[PDB]
Formats: sequence, C-alpha cells, structure tokens
Amino acid sequence: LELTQSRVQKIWVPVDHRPSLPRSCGPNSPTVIVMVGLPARGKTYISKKLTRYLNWIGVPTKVFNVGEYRREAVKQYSSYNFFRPDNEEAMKVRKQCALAALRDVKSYLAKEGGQIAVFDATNTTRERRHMILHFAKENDFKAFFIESVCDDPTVVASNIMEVKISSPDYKDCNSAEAMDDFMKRISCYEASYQPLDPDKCDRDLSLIKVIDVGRRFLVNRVQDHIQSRIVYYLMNIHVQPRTIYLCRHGENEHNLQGRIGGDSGLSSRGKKFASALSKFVEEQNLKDLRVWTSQLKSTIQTAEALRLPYEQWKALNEIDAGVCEELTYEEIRDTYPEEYALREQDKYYYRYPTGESYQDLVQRLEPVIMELERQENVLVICHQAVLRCLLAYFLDKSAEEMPYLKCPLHTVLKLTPVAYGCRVESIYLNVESVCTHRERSNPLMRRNS
Amino acid sequence: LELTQSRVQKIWVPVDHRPSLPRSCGPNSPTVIVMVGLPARGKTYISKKLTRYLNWIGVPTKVFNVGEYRREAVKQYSSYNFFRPDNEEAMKVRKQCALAALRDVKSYLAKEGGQIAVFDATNTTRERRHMILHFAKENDFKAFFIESVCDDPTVVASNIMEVKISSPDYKDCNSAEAMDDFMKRISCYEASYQPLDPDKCDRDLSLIKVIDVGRRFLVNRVQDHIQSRIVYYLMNIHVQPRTIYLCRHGENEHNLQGRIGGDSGLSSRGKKFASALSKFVEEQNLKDLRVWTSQLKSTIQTAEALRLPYEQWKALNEIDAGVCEELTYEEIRDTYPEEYALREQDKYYYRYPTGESYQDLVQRLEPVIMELERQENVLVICHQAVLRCLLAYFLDKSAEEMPYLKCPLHTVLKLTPVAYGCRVESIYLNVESVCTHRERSNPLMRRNS
Ligand SMILES: Nc1ncnc2c1ncn2[C@@H]1O[C@H](COP(=O)(O)OP(=O)(O)O)[C@@H](O)[C@H]1O
Ligand SMILES: Nc1ncnc2c1ncn2[C@@H]1O[C@H](COP(=O)(O)OP(=O)(O)O)[C@@H](O)[C@H]1O
Ligand SMILES: O=P(O)(O)OC[C@H]1O[C@](O)(CO)[C@@H](O)[C@@H]1O
Ligand SMILES: O=P(O)(O)OC[C@H]1O[C@](O)(CO)[C@@H](O)[C@@H]1O
Repeated sequence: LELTQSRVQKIWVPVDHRPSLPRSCGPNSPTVIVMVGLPARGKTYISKKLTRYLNWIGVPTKVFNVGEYRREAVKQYSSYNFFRPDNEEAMKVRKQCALAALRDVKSYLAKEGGQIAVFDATNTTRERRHMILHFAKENDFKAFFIESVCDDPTVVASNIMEVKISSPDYKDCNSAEAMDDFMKRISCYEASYQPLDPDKCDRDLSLIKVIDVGRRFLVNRVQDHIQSRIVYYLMNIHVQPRTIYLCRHGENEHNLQGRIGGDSGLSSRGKKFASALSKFVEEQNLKDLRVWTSQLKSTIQTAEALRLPYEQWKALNEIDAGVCEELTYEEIRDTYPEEYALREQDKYYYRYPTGESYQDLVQRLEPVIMELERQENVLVICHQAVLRCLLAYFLDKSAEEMPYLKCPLHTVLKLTPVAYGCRVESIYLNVESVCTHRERSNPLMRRNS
Repeated sequence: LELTQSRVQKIWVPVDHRPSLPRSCGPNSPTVIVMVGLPARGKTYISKKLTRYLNWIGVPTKVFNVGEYRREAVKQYSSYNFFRPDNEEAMKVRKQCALAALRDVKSYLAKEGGQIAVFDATNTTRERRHMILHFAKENDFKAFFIESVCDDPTVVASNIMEVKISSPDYKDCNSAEAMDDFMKRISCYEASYQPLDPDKCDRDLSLIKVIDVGRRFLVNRVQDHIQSRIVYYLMNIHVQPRTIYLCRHGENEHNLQGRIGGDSGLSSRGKKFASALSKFVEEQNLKDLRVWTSQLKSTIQTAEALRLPYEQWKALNEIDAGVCEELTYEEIRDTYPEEYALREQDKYYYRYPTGESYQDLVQRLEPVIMELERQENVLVICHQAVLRCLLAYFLDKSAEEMPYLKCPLHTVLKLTPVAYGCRVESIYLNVESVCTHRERSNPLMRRNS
C-alpha cells in the first residue's frame, strides 16, 4: 500500500518506518553439488563451467576442488603411487583433505552467502558419497550428484593430453611419462568404483549421469528450480571444437554524436567496417558459420555486408536507457544529475527510469548464452553493453567489472575453447571510429568541514 | 546497407526493389514426434500439452491421434476384442489408420507450414517404429521419440478413471465395465511390447523415456534446438493437483484516466479489491501458495494486502508501449493515427515504436510459464496484456484471439488441471472499476468510387 521506489534498482519496496529501535533478522536452502567419476572424465571442467554459468546468472557458486587441498598439504606430486588403494597414509591425507573442503563448503553456504557449492572430486564409492550425504543432511543442505561416465579411450587419452600433462602435478614430467603416470593413476580407482545406480541403490538421490560426453543422460528426481536449470544447462553444452566471434555493429550516427540508445544507421566508417568484417570472415575459412544480430538497424546493416544468412534476436538489442534514450551523456548529467551520479556509483545494478540495468541485460541474454553453448561457429554482432555481458560470461568476469569491460568498435573478439575456459584474441579491422568507452569516475555532512 | 522498417513488426529488412518480373521461391527440416507406450500412460495428455506449449511459443504443431482415425473408420467401439492381437481384420484397419494419419502428417509438414507433427499412438513394436522411421527418412523429416513408462497400477487405475471411462468409446458403459474393458485392452499389447532400448537396439534414435510420471528420465541424442526445448519442457511438467490463480492489479489511477502503461498506484477501488483479494485467498484455504507480481507498483501494492511473501518478476511487467506509454488511446489515435490503425489491423504482431508486441510478450513470458509448470499453488498478479498471454497458453487460444481475450479488473481466474487441459472459473470480487477491454474495430483506390 505505501511503498517507496529504490533509487538505484527502481524496485518498489514497502516503506519501513523503522521503530525507535529497528530490528533486522538476516542475512531456499543451499545446495552441495557432488561430482562423481574416474579421473580424466571432465569433472573439473564441468565444475568450473557450471560455476561460471551460475555466477553469471546471479547464483553465487563456488568450486571446492579436493585436488587443490591435497596439492596444498603435500607440496609436490611424484607419482600415481600417492593414489594406490593400499597407500594407507595417503588414503588418510586424501580423506582429511575432503573433510577440510567440506568444512569450507559449510562455511561458504552457511556463513558467506553462497548458494551452490560444487564438491569436485572422484567420490567413486558409495561409502564416500554416503559420508557427504550425511554432511548435507546434518547441515540442511540439498545434495545433487553429477556423474560423468566415459569409457572411450580416445576421449580419456585426449583429456589427459589437453589438461593433465600440463597440470602442476606433472611440472617435472614430459608428455610420455605424465600420460603413463596418469593412466596408472586411473587404474587405481577402477576396482572400487561404484557408479550411481538410480534404478536401485541410488533411487532416492537427485542426480544426472552424463554419458559419452553428453550423448546420453540419466536424470533422477530433480528437486527444485536450480537443479532444473543445472540439468538443462548440462544437457546442452558440448566439447566439439568451434569458434565464437563477438563484435559490435559498425560505427553509427549516434556514436558520432555521442548519443546513447536509438536506432540509427551506420556512418561511412561503420560501413567500411562492415566490408572489412566480411573480408575477415572470409579469411577465417569457416565451413559453416551462424550469424546473429540484434533487431536494431546498425547490427543488421553490418551483417548485410557479409552476404550470409543471419538471424535477428530482440534479446541482443542494446540496453534500454528508458527516458535517457537518444540523449548524450552530457544531456543526461544536466537533465538527470541524480540519475547520472546513481548510475556511476552502481553501474551494474542501476536501472534507467522505465529502462534497464546490466542485471536485466543478463536475464535477457540467458537464452542467447544457452543457444551459443549448443551451436558451433557463431558470429554475434551486437552492442556495447550487450557485448560486455556476453564477454563477462565467457571470461568469467564479475558483475562489478562487467559494465566496465573494454569492447571497442570495429574490433572482433575471437573466442576459442581451450582447457577449462576460453582463449580470447582481439582483431581490430583497421577502420577508424569514435571511442565509446567510459571508465569509472561528504564534507558538509559531518561537523567542522 | 539500405534497409526499410516493416510498419507492423518494426523489423528492418533489406529493401527489395524487385525487378520488372519479381521472383519468389518459397514457402529447418520439420519433425515427427513419435509417442510410445502402453495405453493409459499419458501419451495423449503429453501430446496435447506439448502441442499447446509449442504453438504458444510460436512453433506450429499438430497432433495426429490414430485413435480418432479409427473412431472415424469404425463408428462405434464395442469392446477390447477390437484390439486383440489375433484380430486380423482390426489389425489391418489399425495399420490403415496409422498410414492415413502419416499421410496427413506428410501433408501437414510438407505443404501446410507445420513444423512439428505429434504422431500419437501406442507404437509399441520395433516393427511399427521402424516403419515410421522409414516414413521420416523418405520425407526428410527428423524423428524424435517420447516413451512414457509406468508400471504403477495405482497410476494406471487413476488414469483410466480420469479420461478413459468418459471417453466416447465407452459412451455405453458404466464405470465398472469401462474400467474392466480397458484393463483387458491394455493386456492385449503386453506380449508384443518392445520398449525403447537406447543402450542397445535404439542407440541411434533421438528419444526421451519418461519414467514413473516424470520421476526419472532417459534422454538419448537430442538433435537440435527444438528437441532441446521439448526435453526441457517435458522434464519440468508434473501431474500433482494444484490450482493456478491469475488476476490483474487492483484498479489504478491510470486506469481511471484511460491511460496506457505507466507505473501508477492503486485507486481507492483498487485498494478495496486488494483487501477483497486477501479475503478470497484466505477462504480458498490453500496449504501453501506462491504469489508472483510484476515489478510495477500496482501489482505490488495489491500483493502487499495479502500479507504473504511474494516474488517480483520483471517479465510480468505490462507490455511496453514505447513512445505511447502514458497516453490515452484518444491521444494515440490523434498523435499517431497510422500506428493506431496498424495496431488495430494486426494486434498480435504489431509492435509499439521502441516498444513491444504481444509476440514479444510471449517470448518474455516463456520462463514464467516454465516455472508455473514446475510449481504447485500459485497466484499471479499482473496486467491486461500479460494476463491475456498467460491465459492463451493455459486455454490454448490462438495468437489471433490472444490480444482480444477478456480479462477484467478485480476478477480472479481460477484454473484447475483436469483431464487433458485446464478448467477455468471466474470469480469477480465485487468491487467496481472501469473497463479496459477494447474489441476489434479502399474506395478511392479503385476506379469509379
Ligand atoms: N562429459 C565429459 N566426458 C568426458 N570428457 C569431458 C566431458 N566434459 C568435458 N570433458 C573433457 O575433459 C577434460 C577436462 O577434464 P578434467 O575436468 O580435468 O577431468 P577430471 O576432473 O575428471 O579428472 C577436457 O579436455 C574436456 O573437453
Ligand atoms: N508421464 C505420465 N505417466 C503416467 N500417466 C501420466 C503421465 N503424464 C500424464 N499422465 C496421466 O495420464 C492421463 C491421460 O492419459 P492418456 O493421455 O489418455 O493415456 P494414453 O494416451 O497413453 O492411452 C491423465 O490422467 C494424466 O494425469
Ligand atoms: O553502459 P554504458 O557504459 O553507459 O554504455 C551504454 C551505451 O553504449 C552504447 O551502445 C553507445 O556506445 C549506447 O547505445 C548505450 O546506451
Ligand atoms: O493490448 P491492449 O488491448 O491495447 O491493452 C493494453 C493496455 O492495457 C493496460 O494494462 C491498461 O488496462 C495498459 O497498461 C496496456 O497498454
């Protein structure tokens, strides 16, 4: 009934005329995601990628890699002997590392505001999983299991060459021995490995078993929305090689005037960029390539120069500046001094009046991200704010830095999937344009001064 | 480079100054969804619901129920004897009905603009499925299988009582005999039933096996985006009973002035409605109830009167009228005569300048629909256009009728899941308000007149 609108987010909240002595209380039970599987099955890759996605959509998530706890407690790896099932002392150390990680998991989910903790380890025995389940039960945490099953030697071999031999554990080995050492290591777990059995022993566990690198999936009893989103995400990512290209529309008339928003067309330079973009695409020599644009004129004119079929996404339209659309920043500062200052203090959360925030952008872009994960070669022609959000997802940048990422005109960001993330290459197409980047930029309210 | 903006959708397209004699060509290979399973497993329910969802998100889909073809060719059902595996003549009729349905499937996907055809039948043998696969291959159609497996007699019994005994096949039977007849019917298929075997015999088929009413899922090789969306949808719907309530914000100041859009607060009547809404909710006596609002003031003030926790969704915000926000329809007609007339001729596709269309609304609302499917009891407090879109989904209304559905103020639409769809009950809370509904509303351009 009597609400007030927050200045930054523009969210209507009930006015709480706190009493003489206001109370607070404070701070959807958190979830422990349990990775399961033999080594070199992509557990860490999945852990890191899923975590990159959850944080980007706004769900605070953290990976707890037992591997790093062991590397911290033992200093330098020598051989697979450390992992022999008959290595009583190492078995003890490994367990102690697991418990210390769970300790931090508990502190993360119950005291630091975390919502999803990804417990990244082999967890190959019912006994170990049972212990984690116990830990979850006693702390009131939900538990979801992700098991990667892969019995294709070609895949395991490739995985070892791609991330294991260059691992710090093998800093003193050459390819041949690292590979040999890792294979023996894997064999150590093979005898006691008890895969998840949703149809019998694990009927009541919430889980997804990822088979043959995402070829087949076995999903058992999803509990809530977050698990539902996780399952959807995991079933649409793949590891086939491809390349993702991101760039803004060629320079437009509004850019020349320093005006934000609008739907202006390409300037003479923007058009030169479009031709150059076509030449660049041509030279990349891609078998197939999907091209996506927003529904705003500038990105579409740019794609037209490619002479390739392209798809318009309303979700790729630049951030909506509300009542500030069509204005120069100078006019915003002069006409809306308060809004200008508010956005400068909280650029990620700030929402333009009757417009959007970077936070809204991210929600709007989720479907684009999901489809980008499913695709192969794709070129996305968009706008500044939109590109910053997309790049923040691929490069795992925080919400605080997202709105300040540098994404210049006439420049193509070439993203190639490698190891546990994305390698980024910048390629400026040598066509002049203005610069639209803007970096981040009390007394009388205390006595004497 | 030289594009023109479509007047209705506001989409930039390349100007095609067609030559003296313009050419056309015309009209993503279509998909045949194959239902699989014993009778009373929810195949028709899933077929109809999935179809309701696809059409609503814009993917033309049609169900081909072989059952209806048989009811058309044989006139009146007598008993399960028709379905005996030793009934040579009926086996022939059934096959002929299948082929005639496939005939229509082919005509639907290849000549009528259809994109997804749902082949609804038992298709319990590898032999029958192999025939459909052949049909798909020769027509260049993709094939996706949905198999519902349920071995819980309590579920089958309930299913029979809920949709079979009132089926037209049993128009001359009482509950007891219809039930008995259907059970014998099911037994007819049990000997030859060959479930999908993704791990062996059906390794190469794209499929989802729905187990224990959505408890567990087995998914094998999704081929494209549409199959991906279908899988996601199927894994989030359930059949637990619950109730969905939809209503608009109580009457607001803009409503009183006949102004569209804006973010005005509740009028004195709107506030009375809010109190009445609270009384109504209270009397419904719901164990638990989730309450969702948009981020606009009026829906939030309304929810505040409930004294229940509620969740704000930016996706529930009323359609954005762009440059027409805050205007009365009179002012729109006078200031933007052309826009006014264009919207009247194509209300579903028409997009306001720098604003939205009902088509955009639907895309914006997909996540709300998906989450509504996952939830139990939910009350959604929204706005006129938004409510029309939501209602169109639940009541399977077309895009053409969607923008004209009647959704009056101070009125609660109570939706209860029954049989193959949703029963709708209207409950006006007896509080006056204005009416915001507006129904649908050459010569000189031909010689003499
Ligand atoms: N579902 C999967 N099955 C098998 N390998 C995968 C899967 N997903 C990713 N990978 C691959 O696994 C590698 C990363 O493996 P890593 O995560 O270190 O394995 P692990 O943590 O299980 O010991 C990458 O080369 C990646 O392409
Ligand atoms: N996955 C499922 N498993 C079992 N029953 C289901 C499922 N989904 C829906 N139902 C139920 O099945 C009934 C509809 O069955 P129907 O579609 O006529 O079966 P069929 O077409 O297989 O002969 C409804 O009562 C519905 O609640
Ligand atoms: O988020 P920032 O730093 O204010 O830049 C936003 C602007 O960038 C632009 O794409 C201009 O370069 C505008 O259309 C948009 O409003
Ligand atoms: O789609 P319609 O029939 O133009 O009605 C749309 C309008 O309904 C309203 O909710 C007013 O009742 C406006 O805010 C919105 O613009």
